[PDB]
Amino acid sequence: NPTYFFTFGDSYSQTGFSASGTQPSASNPMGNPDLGIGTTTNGPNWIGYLTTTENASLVLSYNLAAGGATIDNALVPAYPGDLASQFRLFEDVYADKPASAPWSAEDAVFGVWIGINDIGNAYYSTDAETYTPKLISRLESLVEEVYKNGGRKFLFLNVPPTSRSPLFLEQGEEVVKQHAEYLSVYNENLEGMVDDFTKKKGDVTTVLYDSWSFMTKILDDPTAYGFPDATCINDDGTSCIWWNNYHPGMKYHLLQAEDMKPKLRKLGGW
Repeated sequence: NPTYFFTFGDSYSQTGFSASGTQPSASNPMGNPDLGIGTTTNGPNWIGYLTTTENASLVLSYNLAAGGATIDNALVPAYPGDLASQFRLFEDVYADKPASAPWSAEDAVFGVWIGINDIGNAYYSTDAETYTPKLISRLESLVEEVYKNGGRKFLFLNVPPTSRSPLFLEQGEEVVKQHAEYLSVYNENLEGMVDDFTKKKGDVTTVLYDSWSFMTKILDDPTAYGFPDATCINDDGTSCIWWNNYHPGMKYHLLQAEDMKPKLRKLGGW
């Protein structure tokens, strides 16, 4: 019996999935495009690995993540396909449980990885303590739409240390520090929201995955993971942590998915 894994996020999660493309099936769990296409990793990303390599049973991936996305263009704007628009695509196509995706509370998992671009664009112009609650409140209201549709199993990934990507390192240590301090406040408020939502609903199963600590461990000791250093870039996706100056490669994504597997057992597909 399948797990319907609906995901929402940005370039760390995009795969190029179209709602008018081939839809997920047991013979083709990613639907479209082929596994390993459309990512920022040179191969599968964490969603492709969770769906096809770390899965304990059948997982069907409906991946709505879009490059450059922020939470809501009424807050920090960037690209048309913000997280709000991804929830709107879900509402239009899958929320009503069509025969192509006949999900239920017991077998649907909703995964969200967002915040990299909100922080990347607003860390120097806004006050973290008072602005990040507005971003997190909007994320919560989007999650509530899916809850109202009947969703009950949720996966949230906190924001990883993009402060230490080559793109940010090149901007100088003070900028790395300002970005990192802002990001820490965002991640604390995300954790608080997930805990409050879990307690208040009482009938949900949630996982908050601390990607920040995992990636930080690798950046702090890269050779223990088979990477020569924490800063090199290689678009093969495996020689270095970084596939380009702002995105990690497929080797990192596989290590993350392997780290996530045990923490996702309670969600049903792992």
